[PDB]
Amino acid sequence: YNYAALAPRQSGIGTHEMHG
Amino acid sequence: MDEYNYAALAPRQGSRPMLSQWSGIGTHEMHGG
Amino acid sequence: RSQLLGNGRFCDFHIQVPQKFFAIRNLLLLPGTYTYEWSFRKDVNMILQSTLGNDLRVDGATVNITSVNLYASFFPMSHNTASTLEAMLRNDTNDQSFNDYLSAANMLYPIPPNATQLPIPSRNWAAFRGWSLTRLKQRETPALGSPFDPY
Amino acid sequence: LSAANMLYPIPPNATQLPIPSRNWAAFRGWSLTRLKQRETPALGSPFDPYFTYSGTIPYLDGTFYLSHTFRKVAIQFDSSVTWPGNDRLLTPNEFEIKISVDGEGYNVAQSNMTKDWFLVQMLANYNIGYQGYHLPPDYKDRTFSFLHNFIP
Amino acid sequence: ATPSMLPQWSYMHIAGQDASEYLSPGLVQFAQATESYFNIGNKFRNPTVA
Amino acid sequence: PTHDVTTERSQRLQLRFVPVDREDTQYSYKTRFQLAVGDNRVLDMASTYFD
Amino acid sequence: PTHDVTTERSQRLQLRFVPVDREDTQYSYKTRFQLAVGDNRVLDMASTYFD
Amino acid sequence: EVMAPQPTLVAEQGAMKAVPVIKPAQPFTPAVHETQRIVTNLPITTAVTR
Amino acid sequence: SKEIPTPYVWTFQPQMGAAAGASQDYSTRMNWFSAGPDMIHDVNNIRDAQNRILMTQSAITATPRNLIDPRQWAAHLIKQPVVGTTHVEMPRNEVLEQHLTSHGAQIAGGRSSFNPLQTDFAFHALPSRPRHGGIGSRQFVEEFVPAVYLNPYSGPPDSYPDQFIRHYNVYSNSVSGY
Amino acid sequence: DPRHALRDPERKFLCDRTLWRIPFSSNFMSMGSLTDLGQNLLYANAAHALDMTFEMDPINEPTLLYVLFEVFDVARVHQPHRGVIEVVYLRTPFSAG
Amino acid sequence: LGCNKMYG
Amino acid sequence: YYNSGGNLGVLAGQSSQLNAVVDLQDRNTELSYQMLLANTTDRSRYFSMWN
Repeated sequence: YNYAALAPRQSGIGTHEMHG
Repeated sequence: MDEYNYAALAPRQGSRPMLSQWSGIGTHEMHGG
Repeated sequence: RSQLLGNGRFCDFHIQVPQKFFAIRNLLLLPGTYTYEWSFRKDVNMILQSTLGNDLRVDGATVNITSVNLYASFFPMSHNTASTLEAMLRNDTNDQSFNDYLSAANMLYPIPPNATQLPIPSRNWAAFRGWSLTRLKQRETPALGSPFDPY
Repeated sequence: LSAANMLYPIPPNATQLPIPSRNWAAFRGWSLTRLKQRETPALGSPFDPYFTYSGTIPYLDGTFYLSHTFRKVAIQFDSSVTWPGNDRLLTPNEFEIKISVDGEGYNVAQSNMTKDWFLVQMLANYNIGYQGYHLPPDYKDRTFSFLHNFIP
Repeated sequence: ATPSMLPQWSYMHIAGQDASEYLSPGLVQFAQATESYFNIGNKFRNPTVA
Repeated sequence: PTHDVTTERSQRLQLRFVPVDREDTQYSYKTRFQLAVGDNRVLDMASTYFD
Repeated sequence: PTHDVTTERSQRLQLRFVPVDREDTQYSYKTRFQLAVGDNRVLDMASTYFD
Repeated sequence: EVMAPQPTLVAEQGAMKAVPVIKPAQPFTPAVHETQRIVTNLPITTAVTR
Repeated sequence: SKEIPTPYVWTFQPQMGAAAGASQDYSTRMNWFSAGPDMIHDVNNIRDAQNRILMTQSAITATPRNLIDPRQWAAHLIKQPVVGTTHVEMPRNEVLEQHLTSHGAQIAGGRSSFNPLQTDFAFHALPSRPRHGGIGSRQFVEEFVPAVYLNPYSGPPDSYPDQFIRHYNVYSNSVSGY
Repeated sequence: DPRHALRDPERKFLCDRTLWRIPFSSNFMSMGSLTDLGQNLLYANAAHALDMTFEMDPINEPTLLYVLFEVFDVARVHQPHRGVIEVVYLRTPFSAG
Repeated sequence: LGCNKMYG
Repeated sequence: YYNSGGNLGVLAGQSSQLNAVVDLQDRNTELSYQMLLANTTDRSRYFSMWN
C-alpha cells in the first residue's frame, strides 16, 4: 500500500437520497 | 541462503532444494564415429 | 444550408469561412507583420452538397469567387497592459501550446467488397491512445494529396 | 565505398520503414538507390538459382538508373527526433526530393527536383551550396557524380 | 531545444506540468485578472497524466 | 474597472485586409493577405474569418 | 572540426522571401523585397537568386 | 573513486602454456565476497574478493 | 570477458527523458580472429584503456545517486535554462491621456509630448516552479555515459544491475508486461 | 393470429454517427489523457510490430476502412521578437514518417 | 489556467 | 485546402518568412473541428455565420 491508489493526475463520501 | 542464489526456483525435497552440481553446466558430444 | 443562400438555379452568396487549423484557430497573435496567404478550393463536389449524390461537374454548377477578405477583430485594451502582455508572452516559458481535438493519424485502407483485411509495421507505440475504426464508401471518400480529384 | 549495404525489398507500391537501435559512431551518412529485383542477384550465396538475367547488374556494377523514381526521404532518430532536427530545410521535417505539382515554387533548375534537395546534393558532392550554384571543376565532376548525370 | 534541453513530453506539455505552474507568475496573475473579459487561459495546455 | 482596461486612443475594432496578391486557377483560388498587428494591440486568431 | 562550425540553434539553411510590394507595367516587372540577415548569421549574395 | 583494475588471467593446460582464461565463476558468499560499486557516483554493484 | 568487458551503451528515450535500458556495445567492436597473439594483446590493451577512460569520465561527470536511472529528477539537478531580463517601455500615461480626452482632445497615432513622466518595467519571467521532471539529451549524454560492468552478473540477484533491461519499472521493481 | 405461421426471430443494431473505440488502456477506462499504457515502459522503450484483422459484413460495392489511431498531436507556438513565429509540431506515436 | 480537452 | 500537400497555410512572419503551418496528410482537421464543435457546444441549433 502507498497512500491508496493514485488519482488521475493533472460530500465526497456518503449518500442521503430519500423521499417518495 | 535462498537470497544469494536461485534456490526457490529449484524443486524442493523437503527443506533442501535439489540443485545441480556446480560442474554440471556445459556439454561436449563430438566424434566422427 | 440550402435555404440560407436561397432557392433558384443562380444565386449570390456572402459567406464567412473560419480557420479550422488547430495550431492557428486559437493562436493569440503578438504584434508584428505577417503574411496570411491561404488557398480556397474550387471543386464543386467538395464545396457544395446535395441530398442526392449527383455529380455536380456533369450536372454543371460552377462557382465564381469575386472578392476574398478577412476581418480581424481587435480587443481595444490599454496600451500599457497590452505591452505588458506582449512582453510576458514573448518569453520562452510563456509559449502557447495547442492541441488538435481529433489528435489522430488517419489511415484509410481499401477494402475489396468482401471478407477481411490487414495491419502495420514496427514502431514505438509510445503515448498511444487507442484505435477508432469505421467503414466508409470508396465512392464517397475523395483524394487528399492531389489539389483536384477527377474520380 | 566503406558502406553497410542493405537491400530492402519493395512491393510494387508505397513506402517502407527499416532499422533497429544501435550505436551510431563514426557515421558518415546515407546513400539510397533503387534496383530491380530481377536484375539483382542474391546478397550472398555461392550460386543464385533465381537470377535468370544477364544484363548489367546495378547492385555490383555501378549501373543505376532508377534514382529518379524517388520522391521523399524522412530520417528519424529514436522514432521521434528527425535527424535534421532544427528547422533546416524548406520542407519542415522531410527530405522531399521530387514534387509533381508544387504550387509554392520550390522547383530547382527546371525540373521536378526541389531546391532543398539540390542544396543537399550539391553540398554532399561538390560542397557548392552556400556561395552560388556554380559549375564544379572538371576533376570533381566524374561518372559517379550528380551534375554529370542530371538531365532536366 | 526540443529533444536536447528538455524531454519532448515536458517541452510540448504532454506530461510535464500544469499551466498554472509552468507559466510566469505575472502571466498567471494577468490571466486570472482578465479571465472575465479576455480569457487567456484557453491558449495554454495541461498534461492530464494517468 | 475604470483604468488600464481600454486604450481610448482612437483605434479600430474591425479591420478589413484586402488581398495583396491573388491567382485564380480553374481548380483552386489562392489569396495572399498581409496583416499588421498594430504596435501594442494583440488579437487572437479566433477572429479573422475569410469573407 | 567538432565545435564552432555549426550553430545547433534552430537556423534555416534556405530562406524564401515574398515581395513586399510588386508592381507591373507594359515595360517592366518591378519587385521590392526586404531580406533580413538575422543577428548572428552572415550571408553572401552569390547565393541569392531570383525565382 | 574509480574501481581498481582487475588482473587478467592466463592459465596453462597441456602443452598450451598461455591460454587466455577468464576469472573462474564462484557462487556469491558474504564471508568471501562483498558487493562494491564499480563507480561511486552511480550504483553498479558487483562481487569482489574483499 | 570478466576483466575487460565491452561497455553497456545507454539508449535515450526522448519522449519521457529517461534511459531506455542499456545493451552491449556491439556496433563499435574490433575483429581479431585474423590477428595473432601480438595484435590480440594490443587490442586487449586498447579495450582496457577504453574501459578505464569510461570509468574516469563516469566518475567525473556523473551526478552521484542511489539509483541508476530515476525517471523523474529533482528540480535543482536538472539544468534549467537561463533567460535574460525583459524591459517593458511603457509608451503613454493613461490618467493624463484620460484628462486630455475629457478636456476635449483627440489623440491619434503612437514618447508622448504631453506626458513628462516616463516609467519602465523590468522583471525575470521565470516559471512558477522550476520544471522538475525528465532529462534532456545534452544533460543525459553527460550522465548516462557507457557504463562498463566488470564482473557480469556476479553476486546476489539483489545486487544484479537492473535498469539495463528496457521494460523494467524502477519503483516497485517489476517487469512491465503487455 | 389464432393461426400463425412461425417466429424465427432475428436481431440487429443500427448506430450511425459513432466511431468504434478500443481505448489503449489496461482497464479500458479513460482515467486521464496520456493513458495508463503508452507510459508503459514496454511500449515506450522498445519498438513493437502491430497486426489487426477485421471480419465484416460483406457489401457488394467497393468500400474502405478508416482506422484513426488516437495519438498526441501537439503544437507549441513561440514568438520571440516582433513579427517572427516559430511553431514546433510533434505527433508522438506516428511522427511525420 | 489551461485547457486539456480532446477526443478520448 | 487544409490537408492537401499541394496547398499550405504559408502564414508566417514577414522578415524571417518561415512557415508556421505544416500539414502532413495524416491529420484530419475537418473532422477534428466537427467533433470539437459537437463536443464543446450542443449543435441542435443553427448558426447563420458558419452553417
